Amino acid sequence: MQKYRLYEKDGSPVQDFNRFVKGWLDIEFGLKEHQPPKVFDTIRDKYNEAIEAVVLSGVAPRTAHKAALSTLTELLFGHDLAKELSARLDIQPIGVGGFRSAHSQAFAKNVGENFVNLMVYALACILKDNDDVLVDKGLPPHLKKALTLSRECRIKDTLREIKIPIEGDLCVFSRSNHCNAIVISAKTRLKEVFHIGTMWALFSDVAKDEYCLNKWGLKVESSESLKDTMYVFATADMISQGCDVERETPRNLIAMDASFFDYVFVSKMGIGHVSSDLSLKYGRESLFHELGCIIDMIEQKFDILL
Amino acid sequence: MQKYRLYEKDGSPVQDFNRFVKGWLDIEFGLKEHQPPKVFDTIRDKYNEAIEAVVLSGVAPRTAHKAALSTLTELLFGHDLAKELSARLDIQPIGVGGFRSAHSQAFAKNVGENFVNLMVYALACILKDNDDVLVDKGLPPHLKKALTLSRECRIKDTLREIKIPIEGDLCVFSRSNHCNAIVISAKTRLKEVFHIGTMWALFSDVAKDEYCLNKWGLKVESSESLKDTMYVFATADMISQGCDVERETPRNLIAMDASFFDYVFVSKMGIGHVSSDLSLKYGRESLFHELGCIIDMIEQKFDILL
Repeated sequence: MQKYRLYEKDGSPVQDFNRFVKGWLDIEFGLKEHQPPKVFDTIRDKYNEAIEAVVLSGVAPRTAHKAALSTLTELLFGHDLAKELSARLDIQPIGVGGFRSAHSQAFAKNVGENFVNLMVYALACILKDNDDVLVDKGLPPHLKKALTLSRECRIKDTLREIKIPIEGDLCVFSRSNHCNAIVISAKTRLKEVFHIGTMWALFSDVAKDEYCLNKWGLKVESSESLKDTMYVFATADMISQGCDVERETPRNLIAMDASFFDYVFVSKMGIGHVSSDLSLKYGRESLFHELGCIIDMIEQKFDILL
Repeated sequence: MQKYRLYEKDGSPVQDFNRFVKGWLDIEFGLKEHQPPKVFDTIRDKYNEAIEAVVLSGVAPRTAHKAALSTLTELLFGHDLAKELSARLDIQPIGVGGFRSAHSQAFAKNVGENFVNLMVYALACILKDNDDVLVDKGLPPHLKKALTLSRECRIKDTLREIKIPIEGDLCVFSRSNHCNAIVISAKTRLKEVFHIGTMWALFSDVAKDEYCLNKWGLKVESSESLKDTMYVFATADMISQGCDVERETPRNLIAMDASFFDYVFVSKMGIGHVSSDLSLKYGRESLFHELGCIIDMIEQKFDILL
């Protein structure tokens, strides 16, 4: 299998970036920076078949991807996504199928990574004709080092340099500025693990504030650069006591976790408290947005049209 | 079963506090603020039998409790604690026994709460003749409200007041000042859940800093009062890939989590990087201290002798 590289040895992203990314998830070729996706073939095709079905019904491609993103939880459950998108967009009642492979152990053991893969693919598809705004699973080299804090802690006699690598599952960033990015953390569920994200959500705030850098004795490569670095969370709310996002009002601890993120997206639609509108100008509408609103977020932030 | 109350209706702790606490764990009587301990009877007796055995060997009571605290992980595994304390203190090789009940499902389902119970009991025993410095499972009412942050977040039309209750599993506090306390978070293991503690460890810092209060739009009852509020973590390192604390050098993410706590105690002894000395005057010796050092921490902080 032929393998290419997304980034040059300096860290610069190769031209027509979103092409190599989409090809990697299409398994048209492997990549240097990434291992081939696992049991992603079926759900990737089921996604595209839904987009093809909706688009051929006069619906704009942007409208399709944005609607599919806000309904990815269905595709992850192996349900007929196109039957879902059609009902919402009120076009001709479509059937693409759904897939038994969803109920397999291999799929259930890779659903977490496939959720990340679905978002990367959906974004790569809509950004395929754009080489200014890029998308990649995980963080680009330059941003991963910029989001890495440092700390020196006393271990008896000697001193231990401690690294604080603020994580991200996927990233939408600018070619001319890798810090001008949207870092996305993704989990299929929230539960109490959401607190872990809040810690990272706080550190991303901390890394931008020279006062906070000093209070906790932290060293960052450049705090001013991270000014344009947005830090968000994306969840499928896949779920017992029920769900965490899909309810009349989210629980207090869940609400507080989402509040310290810049934005929190969910791949569900029709939830009362969840905002379907996203305007960077007028501020965060609610604690939870529909995942499709990330398109609007990308458009406004990077000043492009999809 | 007769039930008493640790706190009056105003919030003031009843006189001879540590007596009612020790009695509750002795199940001499129930309490209003606490439900009776579960499957704690066996391990509580096995603890005392070890202290009785060591003390009757000329060893001072303070020396016993401090050594037992730094070896609680053994008592939680159902091992012969007195055979362990004797070997360390180099007195007459003792046998108290150990207990089969450790390998029971009921004990395994309550080991997490019993770990908290063991620490509360051990501290209650050593503080039984002190009515100035108190110990209680969880936080006292006045401190629980003082450690509760507040935040207003926009939910579309309306505004949602969000509570941020900085948690604690047990607390050692002053009667004349409940904020002058040692808040202790306790888990039998660290793993990735330790990040959750780091979030709380950060919020405790945040709650003390009027700048940080304002940056994140947070309201606290009194930030100045929490100045004397110490926030620590206690773990049994009970453990595969091995342990997290019991190794030559703890993993990076584990180290960074411990670093944002004021102190981190472990109920193990003989670990190279773990400090057996604790001096508030000369600062935190290492990221991990022996749990027995919390006695020294209590003594120095509250200016008492045990």
